[PDB]
Amino acid sequence: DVLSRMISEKAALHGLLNCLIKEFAIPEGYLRYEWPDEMKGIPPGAYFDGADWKGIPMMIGLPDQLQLFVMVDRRDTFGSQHYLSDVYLRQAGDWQCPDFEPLVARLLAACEHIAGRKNPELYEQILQSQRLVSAIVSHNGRQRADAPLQHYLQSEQGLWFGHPSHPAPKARLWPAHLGQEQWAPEFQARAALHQFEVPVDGLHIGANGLTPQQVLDGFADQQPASPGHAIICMHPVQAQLFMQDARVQQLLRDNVIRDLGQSGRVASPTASIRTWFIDDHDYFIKGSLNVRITNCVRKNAWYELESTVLIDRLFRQLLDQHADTLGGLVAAAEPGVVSWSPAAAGELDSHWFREQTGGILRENFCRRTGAERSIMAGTLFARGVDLQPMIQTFLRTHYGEALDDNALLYWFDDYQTRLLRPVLSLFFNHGVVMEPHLQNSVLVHQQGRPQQVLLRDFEGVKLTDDLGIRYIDDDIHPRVRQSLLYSREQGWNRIMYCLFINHLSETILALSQGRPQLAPLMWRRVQQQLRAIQGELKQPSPELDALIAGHPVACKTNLKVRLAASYVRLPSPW
Amino acid sequence: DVLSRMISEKAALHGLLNCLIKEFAIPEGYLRYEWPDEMKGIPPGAYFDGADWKGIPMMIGLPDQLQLFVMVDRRDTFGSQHYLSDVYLRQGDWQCPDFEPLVARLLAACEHIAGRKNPELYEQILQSQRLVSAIVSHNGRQRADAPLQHYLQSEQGLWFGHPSHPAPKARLWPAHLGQEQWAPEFQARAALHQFEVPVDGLHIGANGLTPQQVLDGFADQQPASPGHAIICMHPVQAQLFMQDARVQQLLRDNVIRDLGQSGRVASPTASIRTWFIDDHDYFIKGSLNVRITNCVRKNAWYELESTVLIDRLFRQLLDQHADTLGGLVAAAEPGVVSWSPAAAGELDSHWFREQTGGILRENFCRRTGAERSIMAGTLFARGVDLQPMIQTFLRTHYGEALDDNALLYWFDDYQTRLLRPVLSLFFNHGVVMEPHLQNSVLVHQQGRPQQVLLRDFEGVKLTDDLGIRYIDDDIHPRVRQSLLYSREQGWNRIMYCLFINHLSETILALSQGRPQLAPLMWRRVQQQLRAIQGELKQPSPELDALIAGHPVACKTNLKVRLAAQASYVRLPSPW
Repeated sequence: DVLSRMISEKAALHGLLNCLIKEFAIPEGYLRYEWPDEMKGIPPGAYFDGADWKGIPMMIGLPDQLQLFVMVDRRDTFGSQHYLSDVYLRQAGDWQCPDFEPLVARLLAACEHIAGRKNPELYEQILQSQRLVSAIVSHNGRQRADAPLQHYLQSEQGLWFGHPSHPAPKARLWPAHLGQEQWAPEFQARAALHQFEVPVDGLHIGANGLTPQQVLDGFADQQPASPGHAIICMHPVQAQLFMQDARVQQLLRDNVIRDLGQSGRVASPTASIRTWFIDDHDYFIKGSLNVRITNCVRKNAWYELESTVLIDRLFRQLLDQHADTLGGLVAAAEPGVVSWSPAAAGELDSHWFREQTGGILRENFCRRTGAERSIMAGTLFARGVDLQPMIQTFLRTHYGEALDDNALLYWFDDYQTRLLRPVLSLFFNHGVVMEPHLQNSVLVHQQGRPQQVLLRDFEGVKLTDDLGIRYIDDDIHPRVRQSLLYSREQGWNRIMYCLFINHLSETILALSQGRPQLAPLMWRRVQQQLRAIQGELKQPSPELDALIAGHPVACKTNLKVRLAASYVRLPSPW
Repeated sequence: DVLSRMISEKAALHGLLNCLIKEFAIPEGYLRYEWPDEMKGIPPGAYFDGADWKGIPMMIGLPDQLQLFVMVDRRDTFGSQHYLSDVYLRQGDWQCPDFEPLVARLLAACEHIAGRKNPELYEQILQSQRLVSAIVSHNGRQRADAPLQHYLQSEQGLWFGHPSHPAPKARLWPAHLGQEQWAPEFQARAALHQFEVPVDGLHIGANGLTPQQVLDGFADQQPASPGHAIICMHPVQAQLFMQDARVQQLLRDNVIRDLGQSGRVASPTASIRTWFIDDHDYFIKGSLNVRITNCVRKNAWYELESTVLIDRLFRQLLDQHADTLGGLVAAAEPGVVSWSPAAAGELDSHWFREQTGGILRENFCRRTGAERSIMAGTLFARGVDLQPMIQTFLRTHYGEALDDNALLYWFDDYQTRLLRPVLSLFFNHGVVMEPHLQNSVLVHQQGRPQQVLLRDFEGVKLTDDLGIRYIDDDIHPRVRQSLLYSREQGWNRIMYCLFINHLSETILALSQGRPQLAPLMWRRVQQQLRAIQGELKQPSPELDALIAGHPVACKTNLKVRLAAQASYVRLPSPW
């Protein structure tokens, strides 16, 4: 219990450190890889192991004269490195190692002095998130540390720390009465989904390769529905918020709709919380949840429910008709969408009801791939309850021995090509902007060897205004079209961050933990892969040229955006 | 250079901690294996690695209202363990102090227990640490297990010295003579100092050599004028010798001549006053009237005579009773020389013999092999990376990472080759060896233990109930007196040298990173003692006591220096 608290604080601190390094120190030039002139306050065991220095010193000198010291295993331009000591703070006095909360307080105040703007809400989110990770580790600390990597659902239920470059990755504002553990994947939550009986004249159903009834069937068994009615499902927390609304109370009172309780399919929430998994079912069920997670209430709007159908259609056409220009793309289909609103509702009431009741079927790819062969990428490259990258033991078990350098380099090569070739082919050949971050990527493997990196989530897919746009029919509603369109520039900036900083930085760090020498080798292979992709490309790709040539890389901010700034630039690995 | 200093400061402190734990904490019961209730002051990374604790908490409650905290890899009755954190002090919240103040505070607590201060020890601790820094600075770039690859390198590779001594590298001669020119750790070489002396004043012991051959062993005698010979000594010893008005007077009157550093160029070995020459048949061992790690490293006249007698005895026991000697391998010491003026009279002649005393030890490396012979203290010491050099040494030789059983098997071979000869000597013949790490040399064949060669006769004793038989009637009373030990006196010293000085460090170095091996190694020692007992040709009730778990005698290194009884404590048995 003390151990779990100490594990959770170390993880939280490393999360915040990552943010400070990427979003401020590196781009503003506050970082130096040097020893302080005076070390008074730092014990020798912090930076010295009896033989040599514990890696490399890192100095961060902030404009309010707070200095931070930590030992790191490498110099990395993207600010990806393992922290080899406790963090030491010195103000304009001696070095101290404060407790978790006093340190977070001091560090945040420094960032606020840079940004100009203070944020007291964020400080409590950071503390709450750490407290939640503590209970997570305490709950899960009995099992093998690499158990999240053995089963697909376990990988969705095994992202103990969340986004590893985020100030408060487990911040969640649940409705007042609930508590954090109840609907948390990290506590292996299961629940029967909530159901409503609703009249079919209020239904809006998008279907690709399915009939509207097959889509309904996918969300809920329709047997309880009376004639003229269908059954729809909802997150049980969402259902309770839904029913707090007087419009819903009225409909219930007039028997227009019917509350069927938690009588839906028993499902398990995935890492994204509002998407549910069922083992022997053909679909994931993604519903609306009006809960603020990582400081954001993400709703699926009506126009987002509309563009899902269009994007699913697009991907099916591209997979069928344009395979030679998709770089081996493998993506999960989203062939069904449902929402409900009263037939005679006005526009604004109709938009509200459809946002509340919105539901999306995603292809359950496990049925094809096997649960023991599919791992969500974020968990794959995450740390276990012992704070070690889980992938190291996962790989050793599969290969039959402790992987040497050569085997890790080979594995990285097979992984990265299967991520980069599909994503960059979609973007440059077709103007399709994927969101290939760790949560939206799934490794399919054979005895540990990468086979596919399956891509997920049409919700964030965009189409470029100079190319991807042509897949939108002139007949589509303007708000849906606006919802889809990015500029080429917007697309590439997002791709830059997602592919290299969000995704492959974490992959390389996780693989190279005790072997920092491997990082530049792995990045050098990325550079060469990008060259090979560029020759493979059909349409022109000057952005790819610039990347290859060493142009600085766009980095999305997670802390700096909260003190506002949404992007910074990080120097290239080559 | 900052690196080298921090290495030396870590090694020094650990040595100091070894003394505190062995001499005060364990015997007096001030040591507990448990966590402090309040740990404000100790940073998480000192005791928590990210997953679980860094070994086991060690707390020491010092009667002066002080508390020590350190993480350790094992509980050990003999106070042998690897320290896995920095040391924290509480007096107030926990503190990690810099080397100098930290040493001051540990020493004051020990001075409190003893009730006596020793500020000269304190300065000596610092001086030792500062030399160790220069040493690691000088040698810190080589391969860490280099010292175990060759005999001379092994003598020159004891960077940190005695591991359970507060100031192991403090060599206290006049500073203007230098340190590094005499330091084995700097691969020092030097011509021995020589004097021309009249033959009428020589005192020469010789077994199986002529007196002339003995003289030749020390120095080329062709430069000697008629009626004279050449004797050699440590250049430092020569400078100290010539301070004395008696030596000044002989020089003045031309009774003797200062020949300067004109002698054989040789290399000091780890003991400082014994010199090595690869292509010569003998080590040269001189008197050094200087205090190095507790003792003054000179030999009195009766000890010069003792050496001769012991060497002669070993020749006789090998000639007749070899199969009662447990497979003994011993470096012969067949030549001893000293000088004093023929007309001096006893007090002056004893003084002169002490100063000019020299001993020839057979250069065994020549029968055993340079790449095959390793001084034991170095074998089980730490390299410049503060890791036990033996680990990579064994891995290199065994062509693979040694599994537990392989480590146990190696230990079993080593341990038997050390115990069998020493115990057979003690119990069959009343002969008390001094088998500590520096008097012990492993001869190995591709890492496999073949023999543990034993050396140094100056400390060898004979028991008053058995060893006495080998003392002839014609032998001077003072020589007889110096050799004689009670049976109990002899067993107590052997206990320390074998189990606490030697095998405890053998096991600790071997079981680094695998503390669960230590009790298994100690069990093997108990079994080997039972086996050796069966082979013994005389009663051995002391071995029954030991095997049954009797507390073990322990020579002190810090306590004896704070004391004006205090030379030994007792530690519990590891079985």
